[PDB]
Amino acid sequence: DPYAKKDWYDIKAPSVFEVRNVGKTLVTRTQGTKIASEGLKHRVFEVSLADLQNDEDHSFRKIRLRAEDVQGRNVLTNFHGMDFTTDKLRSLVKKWQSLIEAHVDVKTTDSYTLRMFCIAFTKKRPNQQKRTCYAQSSQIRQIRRKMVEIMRNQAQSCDLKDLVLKFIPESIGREIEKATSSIFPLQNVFIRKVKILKAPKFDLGRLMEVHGDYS
Amino acid sequence: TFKRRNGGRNKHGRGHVKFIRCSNCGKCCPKDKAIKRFLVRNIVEQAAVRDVQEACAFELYTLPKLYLKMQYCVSCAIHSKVVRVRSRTDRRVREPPQ
Amino acid sequence: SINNRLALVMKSGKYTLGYKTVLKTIRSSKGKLVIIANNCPPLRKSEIEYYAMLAKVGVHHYNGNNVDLGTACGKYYRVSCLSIIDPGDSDIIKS
Amino acid sequence: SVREGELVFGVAHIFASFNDTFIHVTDLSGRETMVRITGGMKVKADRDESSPYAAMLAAQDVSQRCKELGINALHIKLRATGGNKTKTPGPGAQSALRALARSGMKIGRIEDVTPIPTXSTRRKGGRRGRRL
Amino acid sequence: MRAKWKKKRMRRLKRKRRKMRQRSK
Amino acid sequence: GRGAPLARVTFRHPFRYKHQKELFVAAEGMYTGQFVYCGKKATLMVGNVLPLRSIPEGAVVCNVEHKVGDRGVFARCSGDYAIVISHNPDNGTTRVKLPSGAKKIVPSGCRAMIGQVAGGGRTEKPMLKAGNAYHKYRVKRNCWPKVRGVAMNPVEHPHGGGNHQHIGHASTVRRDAPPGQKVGLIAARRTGRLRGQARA
Amino acid sequence: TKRTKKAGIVGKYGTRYGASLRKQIKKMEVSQHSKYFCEFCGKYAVKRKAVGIWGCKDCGKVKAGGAYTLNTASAVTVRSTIRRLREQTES
RNA sequence: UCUAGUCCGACUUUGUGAAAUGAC
RNA sequence: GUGAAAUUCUUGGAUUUAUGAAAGACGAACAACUGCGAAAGCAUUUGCCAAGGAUGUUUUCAUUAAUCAAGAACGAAAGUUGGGGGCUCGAAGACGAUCAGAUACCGUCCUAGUCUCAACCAUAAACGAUGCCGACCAGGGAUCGGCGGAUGUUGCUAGGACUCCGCCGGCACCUUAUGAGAAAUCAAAGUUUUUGGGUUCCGGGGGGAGUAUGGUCGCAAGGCUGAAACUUAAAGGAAUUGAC
Ligand SMILES: [K+]
Ligand SMILES: [K+]
Ligand SMILES: [K+]
Ligand SMILES: [K+]
Ligand SMILES: [K+]
Ligand SMILES: [K+]
Ligand SMILES: [Mg+2]
Ligand SMILES: [Mg+2]
Ligand SMILES: [Mg+2]
Ligand SMILES: [Mg+2]
Ligand SMILES: [Mg+2]
Ligand SMILES: [Mg+2]
Ligand SMILES: [Mg+2]
Ligand SMILES: [Mg+2]
Ligand SMILES: [Mg+2]
Ligand SMILES: [Mg+2]
Ligand SMILES: [Mg+2]
Ligand SMILES: [Mg+2]
Ligand SMILES: [Mg+2]
Ligand SMILES: [Mg+2]
Ligand SMILES: [Mg+2]
Ligand SMILES: [Mg+2]
Ligand SMILES: [Mg+2]
Ligand SMILES: [Mg+2]
Ligand SMILES: [Mg+2]
Ligand SMILES: [Mg+2]
Ligand SMILES: [Mg+2]
Ligand SMILES: [Zn+2]
Ligand SMILES: [Zn+2]
Repeated sequence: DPYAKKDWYDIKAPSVFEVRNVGKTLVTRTQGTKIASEGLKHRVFEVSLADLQNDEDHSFRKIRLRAEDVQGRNVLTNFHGMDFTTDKLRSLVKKWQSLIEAHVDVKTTDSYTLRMFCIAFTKKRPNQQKRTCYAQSSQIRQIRRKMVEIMRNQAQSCDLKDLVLKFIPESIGREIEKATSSIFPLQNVFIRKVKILKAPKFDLGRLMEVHGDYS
Repeated sequence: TFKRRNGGRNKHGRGHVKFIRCSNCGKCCPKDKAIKRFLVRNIVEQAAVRDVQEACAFELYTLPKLYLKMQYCVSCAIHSKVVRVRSRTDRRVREPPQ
Repeated sequence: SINNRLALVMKSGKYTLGYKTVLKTIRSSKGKLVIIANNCPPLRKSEIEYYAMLAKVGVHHYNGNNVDLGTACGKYYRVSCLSIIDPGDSDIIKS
Repeated sequence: SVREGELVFGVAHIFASFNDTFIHVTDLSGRETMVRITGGMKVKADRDESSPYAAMLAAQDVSQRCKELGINALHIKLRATGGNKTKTPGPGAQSALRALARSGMKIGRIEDVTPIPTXSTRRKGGRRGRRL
Repeated sequence: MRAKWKKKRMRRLKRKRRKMRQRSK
Repeated sequence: GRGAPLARVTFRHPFRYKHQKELFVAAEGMYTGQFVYCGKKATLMVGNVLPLRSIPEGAVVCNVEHKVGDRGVFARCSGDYAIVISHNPDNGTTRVKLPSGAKKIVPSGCRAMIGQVAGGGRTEKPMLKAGNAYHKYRVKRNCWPKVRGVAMNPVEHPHGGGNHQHIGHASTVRRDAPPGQKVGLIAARRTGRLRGQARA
Repeated sequence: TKRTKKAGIVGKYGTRYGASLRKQIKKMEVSQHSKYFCEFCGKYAVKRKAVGIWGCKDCGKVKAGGAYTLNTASAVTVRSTIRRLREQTES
């Protein structure tokens, strides 16, 4: 009975990703004191990057999408952070190696305040004989310092749309690995998580920039 | 009578080690003394892999694994048969079994 | 800090400790560097700087109150400001 | 408004404790419950609420209700009690997941979402633990 | 008797003597 | 009669050729000869008076206005202060925590002095003497000493009378009791030693 | 010589008011009657005029402080808290 | 057997709109 | 929630799901027969402040040293006084079970406490049950810090990472008896009737007893110091065979 008065809506992803048919979501039909659009606004959808990018190699990454506007039957969402799956992180953390983590708060050109989390692990050499590949605490601090510096530069210059485009190929991770190789070889350098602390007030003009005419 | 050279734990050149809580009963035990086992297994049991795979909604998909690190106290490890009482000669063998 | 360099002057150079003598050295142009404590009276601090600017004498702000400055000079009394007449050993150069 | 062949993905939150089993189906946002059946609703004794048989019956009811709403695909988010308590899923996790696969529902991406503290608050029972 | 509890018993017994002796000073 | 010290401040009158004298509740750290800045654009420093709109969250303030322009009603006693909790730009209001621990909504235009009231820790020192209490209340009002009702006769107090000193009925009285009957614990939600979450 | 073993300044109360109250009041009795360092002139010449008011004998600076001490513990915390907030806003 | 006060409802002060819902 | 149950919560919407916020605590995985510290103890990032071992040294002083009555600093947890804080957990208390009884173990709620500041307390299986300094006396690999030498690779900026040889210092481990020991066992617990490098503390069958008393320290809780009368032929250590 209660489900007989619910209208299904389609979820649309930004133009950054390939597949825009994220899925479907329902909500109670519009009624006095309860507008349907209000109920759907700011709803957070968690969908794997593999579905958005149609690539199974990205199954380890999850994308947070929040609804911004409801144009007709389509719900327009936007990037709202990303994080690893539980299995992915647990697979990277192994004994007999050093774990290095870093975080930084940066502001993009679109007034978006982000908190990027980086992660890396020490890498053995092909001819290495000792079982461990630990790094000295001084080396860890040097590596962590370069992680923060690189993350600031990549985010302080580009906008949110361009910054997200760097996460899909993990361009930032490769740059961090290249820069820190002179200190200690690293493996599995990723941007583990991204948080949206403060977002600029809604602007329909900018929302439609990354969304096409779904009519 | 002293039963073990290590005193039943693994502590050298340090005074105090913070304890952990037994995964079974919650008993406090020093981390260096607790019996630790890292269990990695498929999130889907082998008896259900065939059914789940047939119902998969994707052409290709790898079932994620379940990583769980178990820390037991001495009493729970013995009772659960994680470890067994060994003869005086076999107590010194530190290499994991086959 | 400049305590190590200042200590050399106290045993090899020429100096005057106190507000009244510092003005005297600036008037006669015998002062080459003026050091002022951070808790010096604001009006007194401005007057000394104006005198030093008029006489083309460098002014350095000591990192501490009048108590610390006197101790660094090897003395048992507070010093709000002082003037260096003879650098002694590489005191005015690196300042 | 779904054409033949298209998959309408839902999210099934499976909470497999050692005292009861929950099979909660929601939307992708998790803010719209579709059906919620617990193992305690299918048995008479408190001891059988977490049994695999109870989990199987709950899964069958959930699968039937999902078809009525047009839901044919489910994302699996399994979890244990978590927190400072046991991290091991209960005995009803495997039975519930297998039952859904054998009811026409197409299983999507499976994930473990047990709440894992990065430290934690003190566990109950005292420093000597639960003594049996 | 466990030594810890025997120690506890003696400490209790010393309070009574301490209080029973200070009763007359 | 006031524990907190007071500060005399001189201002230049905005449009009259004369000095403007003021008397502020002294904030901890204030000193003679200090410059005090009041206004929307005054910097965040102890002693300055700013509107709540310009004070960031977590700041310690005192003498907070309840109504814009009422000149300060909140957190005026020695050692007391208010904490800015959050701002609401839509409603133009601010949340502050009062000394009693209550949260209140006030318009963002309300002014407040940065810092806490000076003279804190006064009540920690024991009086030790009736005379010290006498001198304290000699300059406040005629409220000391206090005679217990159970020591009076029935004619002048509900607790009076009886061959033993005792109340004889529940000391908790309802809110609507008329004057002369409303004595003791007025509208007490509970009684007894405050143990557990009650004393939070 | 040592006139009192432990009573110190609270010896003026004789045998009255109980030991705990005398011990409790000793802390504030000593602090409110002691000289404090003057940040302005650099002398130990700050004494309490009245509760919460502290004036320097030498330079004449009058400062609003604690009831029985020049600087209360919360006073230091407030200054650091205000300073931290100012830097963020003035960034 | 009553009463000041106090709490509570209606009318009055008391006008201008809108929406939802309901009645005639 | 439990072996099973019950106390307990619930259509006044419990449990469950998503988002957001506050509060207080904690700092998982990495994490090791690894590190630092006089010990207690120390594990999220970055900055500041002082301190420190080892290594390197063709620098300097030139016996300034070792161990220590008295006397001092620090000293887990619990506890004590007051203020703050009060999530979680939780003595006492209450209740639900179990039971012949159950003031317990299990379950539910919960006070002090658990966190912090100021001031005390000075005790732990505070254990390596092994005081500190010095010399000598087997072998072997691994590991941590520093340095020397050799060598050719790195999606790297001489150096780092890795490989090989060696030196000093550290936490340990493995084999072995030519040793020691009542043995367990120990590369020190060896160099001891073939007895002696230096120095401090400390023990003299088992109980009574860390009790009484006096002194001293502490707000208290107690700490430190510390007997006798009397009682007893064993108590105890290591190992062996049985029985359980
Ligand atoms: K062990
Ligand atoms: K009176
Ligand atoms: K009275
Ligand atoms: K009476
Ligand atoms: K001490
Ligand atoms: K070595
Ligand atoms: Mg290295
Ligand atoms: Mg034994
Ligand atoms: Mg060490
Ligand atoms: Mg210890
Ligand atoms: Mg058992
Ligand atoms: Mg009174
Ligand atoms: Mg009378
Ligand atoms: Mg009467
Ligand atoms: Mg003077
Ligand atoms: Mg950590
Ligand atoms: Mg380490
Ligand atoms: Mg001694
Ligand atoms: Mg302590
Ligand atoms: Mg002892
Ligand atoms: Mg000992
Ligand atoms: Mg010694
Ligand atoms: Mg020792
Ligand atoms: Mg090395
Ligand atoms: Mg051996
Ligand atoms: Mg001998
Ligand atoms: Mg004896
Ligand atoms: Zn256990
Ligand atoms: Zn002064």
